[PDB]
Amino acid sequence: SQGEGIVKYQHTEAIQALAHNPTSSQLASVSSVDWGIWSPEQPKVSKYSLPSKGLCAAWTPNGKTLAIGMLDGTVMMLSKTSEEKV
Amino acid sequence: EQLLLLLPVHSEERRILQAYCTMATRRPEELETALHLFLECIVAAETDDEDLQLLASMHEAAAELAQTLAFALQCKVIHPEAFLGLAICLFISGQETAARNVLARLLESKDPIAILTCSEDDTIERAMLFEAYMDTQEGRLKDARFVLQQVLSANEGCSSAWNELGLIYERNQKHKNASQCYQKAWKLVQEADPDVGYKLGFNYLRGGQPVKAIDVCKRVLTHHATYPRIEADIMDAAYSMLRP
Amino acid sequence: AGFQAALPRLNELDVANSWDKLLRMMRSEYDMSCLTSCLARELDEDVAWNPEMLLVQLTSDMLDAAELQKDSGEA
Repeated sequence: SQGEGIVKYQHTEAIQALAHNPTSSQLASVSSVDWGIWSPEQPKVSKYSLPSKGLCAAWTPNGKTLAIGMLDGTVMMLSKTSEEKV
Repeated sequence: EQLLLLLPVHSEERRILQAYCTMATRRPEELETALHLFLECIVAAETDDEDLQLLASMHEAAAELAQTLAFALQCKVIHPEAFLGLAICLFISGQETAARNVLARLLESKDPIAILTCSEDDTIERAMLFEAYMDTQEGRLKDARFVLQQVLSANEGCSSAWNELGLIYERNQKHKNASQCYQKAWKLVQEADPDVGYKLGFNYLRGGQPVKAIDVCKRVLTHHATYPRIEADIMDAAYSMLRP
Repeated sequence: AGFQAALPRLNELDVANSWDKLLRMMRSEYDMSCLTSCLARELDEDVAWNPEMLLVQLTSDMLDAAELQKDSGEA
């Protein structure tokens, strides 16, 4: 709030969205390579491939599932709690 | 043609517009009928199944009247609209050289006072536009720009002239003035043309302003939704490079 | 590439312009246009007329005709 940077971590090519879960403290960033999960306790973020760069993101008010908005239309229910995707 | 049948048969305007309607179809036999009709026009100037039945009968009548080229080259150019129609018939049919000859003969009359006329007749201006079109296929553009500057000094609302000067600017890579005159054309057209809109969107894409390109293409589609190549060439790349 | 705009059909511009058919036969020989300046723009249909409803419709139509120009506020 005052203006002190917490951490400055790079992505591959570009970043698109930032989503904060209303329940848990950590956030999810949506970028070129994939969506990274940065947490205050764990600086390590897993990296995986995506077909292309995402557009937007939205967390559930209870933190159940995360929806990724994509230009080609692929909205995926990539949630850490349930690996099933709709 | 349904409207054309309302015209008097003996009127010259009906006789030339019949050739125009026949040449509109782009069919080569219709092109020949229109060519012979226009030659007849210049020679004479020198000296609900019933509706479909009437359409067919007038088509057959044009065909049989089609069953004189040197007459166009040698006679006095007294009837300009017939000359323009003959020239565009020659161009569409494939003979570019003869079209050049006949239209140069038409426009050696005034080459200017004629364009500066405040008259309903605009056949001379359309001849200028055709000359620009033909010169754009010759590899030279300086004379086309000469003609365009003449007609636009005479006529500031000639949207097609703005389009052509923007296009030859696009060849010259002078993109800022190309976009400026394209905006002029877009204002005059009131955002209701697929081709100037297409090239304006492509210029915005090359200029890196994809929001403006999306606006232009959305106007193109909300007015002429069936225009091809618009989305797949402008909208996709505008969406892709909106947030680089 | 070639593209031709979709323009309204002739019968879309006017519904009771059936003279377009008729005038397309007589003109096969020459022009009789001084006789054709008399055909009515519309045509009568097969309907029934209630007096009070018809008068109300006429009054409403004349009021709408006045108010179409009155919307501009020019006086």
